Amino acid sequence: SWEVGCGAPVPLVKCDENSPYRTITGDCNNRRSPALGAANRALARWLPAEYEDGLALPFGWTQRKTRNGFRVPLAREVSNKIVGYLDEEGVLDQNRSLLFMQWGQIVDHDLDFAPETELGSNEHSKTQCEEYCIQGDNCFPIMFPKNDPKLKTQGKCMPFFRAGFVCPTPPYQSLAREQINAVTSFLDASLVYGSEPSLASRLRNLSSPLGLMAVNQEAWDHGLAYLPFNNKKPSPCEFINTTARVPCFLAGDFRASEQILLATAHTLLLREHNRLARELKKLNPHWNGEKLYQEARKILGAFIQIITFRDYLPIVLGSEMQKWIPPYQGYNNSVDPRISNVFTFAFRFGHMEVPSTVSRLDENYQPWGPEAELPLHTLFFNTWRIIKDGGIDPLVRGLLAKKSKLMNQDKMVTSELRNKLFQPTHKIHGFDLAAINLQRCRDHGMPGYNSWRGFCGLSQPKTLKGLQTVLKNKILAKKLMDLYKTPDNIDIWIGGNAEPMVERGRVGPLLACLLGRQFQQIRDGDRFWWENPGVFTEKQRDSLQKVSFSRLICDNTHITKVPLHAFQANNYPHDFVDCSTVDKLDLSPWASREN
Ligand code: HEM
Ligand SMILES: *[C@@H]1O[C@H](CO)[C@@H](O[C@@H]2O[C@H](CO)[C@@H](O[C@@H]3O[C@H](CO)[C@@H](O)[C@H](O)[C@@H]3O)[C@H](O)[C@H]2NC(C)=O)[C@H](O)[C@H]1NC(C)=O
Ligand SMILES: *[C@@H]1O[C@H](CO)[C@@H](O[C@@H]2O[C@H](CO)[C@@H](O[C@H]3O[C@H](CO)[C@@H](O)[C@H](O)[C@@H]3O)[C@H](O)[C@H]2NC(C)=O)[C@H](O)[C@H]1NC(C)=O
Ligand SMILES: *[C@@H]1O[C@H](CO)[C@@H](O[C@@H]2O[C@H](CO)[C@@H](O[C@H]3O[C@H](CO)[C@@H](O)[C@H](O)[C@@H]3O)[C@H](O)[C@H]2NC(C)=O)[C@H](O)[C@H]1NC(C)=O
Ligand SMILES: *[C@@H]1O[C@H](CO)[C@@H](O[C@H]2O[C@H](CO)[C@@H](O)[C@H](O)[C@H]2NC(C)=O)[C@H](O)[C@H]1NC(C)=O
Ligand SMILES: [Ca+2]
Repeated sequence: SWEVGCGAPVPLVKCDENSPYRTITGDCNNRRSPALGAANRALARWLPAEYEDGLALPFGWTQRKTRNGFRVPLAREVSNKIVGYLDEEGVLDQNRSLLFMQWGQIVDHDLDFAPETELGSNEHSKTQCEEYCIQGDNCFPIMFPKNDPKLKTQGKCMPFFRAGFVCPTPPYQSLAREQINAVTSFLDASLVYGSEPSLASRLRNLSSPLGLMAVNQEAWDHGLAYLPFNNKKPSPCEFINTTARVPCFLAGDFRASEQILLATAHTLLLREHNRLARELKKLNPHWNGEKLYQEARKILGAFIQIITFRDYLPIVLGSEMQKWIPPYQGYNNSVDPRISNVFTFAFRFGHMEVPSTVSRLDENYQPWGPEAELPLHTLFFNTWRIIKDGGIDPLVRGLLAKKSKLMNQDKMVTSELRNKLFQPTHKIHGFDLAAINLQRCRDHGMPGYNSWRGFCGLSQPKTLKGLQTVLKNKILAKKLMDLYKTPDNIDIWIGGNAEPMVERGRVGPLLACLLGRQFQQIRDGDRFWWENPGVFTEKQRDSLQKVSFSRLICDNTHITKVPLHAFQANNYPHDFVDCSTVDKLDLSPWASREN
């Protein structure tokens, strides 16, 4: 007897239904189906979940339970044998700036977050999990395979805690397990403003009727603002350097300080808000704080949607853009906003675009200081390098002048992420993002590689030879078969990323399809999509079609030399122009007048 729906977390909201602005939680976007796309609800399922016991257990959880007749290789084993590489020479992307990779994480953070199980309120089950590699309940450690170097130095496994699921955080069983999406599915700047009420209201500066976002009161960037500091027992950022004592930042999204270039882009967007809110007071001295806040917030979301859809997607996707994301024909309330569960893994193609180093550049876009270039892995949860070493201006230049890493079937994920990842409660710079991606692929009950090739109307290889043909790599196909034994068993993250990139894109056909369908949905299914008639006026959409990431930098930094097209590889000074040459955002259409 099928069910209409599940009822634990949700004190329900009324909906204004006259309302102009999006809610903070995403609720009320779809009038006939309120909760669609709202934070803290189940990630949507495009295909039924596939677990080892049909309900919630991990393929690979029980030694004896095979997937289609074969054991399901250890995540860290797939990582070692396939994902890793030694030589960082030549892996750079000749036609994608480092911003390409960065916007990707930004957009991704705007769309989805599946935390680990809230059941962690003064327990040792985390330390027991950590210490003796005892699998049980939500502790699902990543076991090291034999001959794994980390055995000589780290122990027998790597922490890992299953994702939050719906209708509790403790006991459940009776139907298939569904993981939670803690942020709104809409492209709406929830990473800047937040997805709950605590949080939004508290990022805000309410002492002054100007609708500013609260800023750091304890540090300045040559007169420019920094996000406020955070508040936890264990701040990660402090932990990585106990002498410096610099806290992580407080943003609408939780992960803001995971890495220094992500905190940088966050710092960037928070300035755009206050800049808009300030130019909005100058233009409208009567508008109160909430009106300034909400209309700045409106505009910021529109900027994110445009840079993403106009500049970003066309070059992830390439020749498949026009197959999945056609010209926008208007708000369609029949579409499902919801970020699917598989998309949260598909969008992880970004992990293969992160290079091994990050640079600080000075005004002439030459090395800044004596330790200009830094090992990626020393910048996890690193805020001190920003506050007490130059601000964001040198880092933003590197985002423009340096390049992204290029996905390469023989060099997938840099060791800075594959062996040196820092996670916020554990002590070492010794984790593996690729192994975690795979373990999480199964924690979430993802169907295999062929289930998705089928979903996308693509062939489903059954033999080495077939897979060779699809991967266009004999040796990669070989290692996969040796590891998984049937194309059927290949985890979607790695199978999806094993495919050669499409014409003029950076993902293969399978991911082009998975990503292409989702972005089409979050656009068409948004009542507040910026280009939907009503949302913005006649002259309002005209001023907005002029925004660019180059202008965002120009207005929120003291940089004055930027590329016109920030996402392609840009070389200084030839590919760089002066800020005066770049179109500004004309706020004149926001003018309401009265008597
Ligand atoms: C450090 C990390 C990064 C940079 C140095 C980084 C970068 C990205 C980019 C460039 C992405 C897409 C364009 C992207 C996507 C998603 N990530 Fe990733 N990422 C770093 C680290 C992490 C870690 C840690 C996680 C959590 C892993 C887990 O399963 O526990 C992570 C996840 C994701 C993810 C799913 C988010 C969610 O929906 O839960 C992406 C879409 N990344 N990252
Ligand atoms: C919320 O908004 C208020 C008002 O904008 C913020 O206070 C204002 O902050 C500015 C810059 O931080 C201050 O300007 C200058 O202060 C320095 C040193 O304190 C001084 O040398 C100058 O005289 C100059 O005024 C200013 O004091 C202050 N303005 C007012 C009217 O109070 C406040 O910081 C914001 N709160 C948060 C949490 O962001
Ligand atoms: C480096 O990458 C550049 C971006 O991927 C690429 O330039 C792009 O060329 C394509 C091919 O005509 C154009 O495609 C876009 O055309 C217009 C946009 O002007 C849109 O209406 C279409 O939907 C489509 O997205 C672009 O004009 C152009 N990209 C940009 C941002 O201008 C270069 O060819 C690459 N450089 C090298 C040396 O290979
Ligand atoms: C933890 O953070 C420390 C900062 O709180 C950092 O120490 C600082 O490192 C800088 C280099 O970035 C040193 O400054 C350099 O340049 C200045 C120029 O004025 C010179 O005075 C110095 O001789 C030096 O060449 C600072 O000396 C130093 N500051 C302090 C208070 O020690 C640590 O390196 C960080 N440790 C880790 C593990 O990240
Ligand atoms: C709004 O969105 C829906 C998607 O849910 C679109 O739907 C359709 O396209 C076909 C028209 O050629 C219809 O025959 C199908 O019923 C439908 N397909 C799917 C997957 O829904 C369509 O653009 C809009 N729907 C309506 C009713 O206008
Ligand atoms: Ca969102």
